[PDB]
Amino acid sequence: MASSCAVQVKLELGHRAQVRKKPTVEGFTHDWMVFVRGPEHSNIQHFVEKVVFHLHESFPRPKRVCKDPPYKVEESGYAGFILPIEVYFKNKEEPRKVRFDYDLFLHLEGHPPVNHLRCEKLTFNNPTEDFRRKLLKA
Amino acid sequence: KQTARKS
Repeated sequence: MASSCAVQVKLELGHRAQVRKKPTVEGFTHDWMVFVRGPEHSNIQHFVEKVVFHLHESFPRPKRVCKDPPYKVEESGYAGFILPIEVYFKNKEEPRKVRFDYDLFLHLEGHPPVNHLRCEKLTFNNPTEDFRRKLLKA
Repeated sequence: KQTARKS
């Protein structure tokens, strides 16, 4: 068994944030949406088991789990923060997941809405045959 | 340019 294989997959992390025309009752000034997807509408569900968005502790039920696409959370709030995101893999071994500290930042009223894109590359060296075929469908 | 932040 001489052959070996390295598989790369591209992920897109990003978010939009816009000032609400009318703030909410709680004083939330912004609507925002954060996401994890594949580039060019590719289908990362082939190898992604779930995506967990860990919202700031001020949010109710802050651990937001997306078992199915789209991997995204839509919320309202008043301030930006660091949002840890875990991508779990359809994997039986290491790595079972990868983590990113996503900067969910907001722009003040009077500036254009936020439309932010963060590309990440993932490398799997010699994945299992099953995982390899899942990765390569994406 | 950013809003305030929480931590």
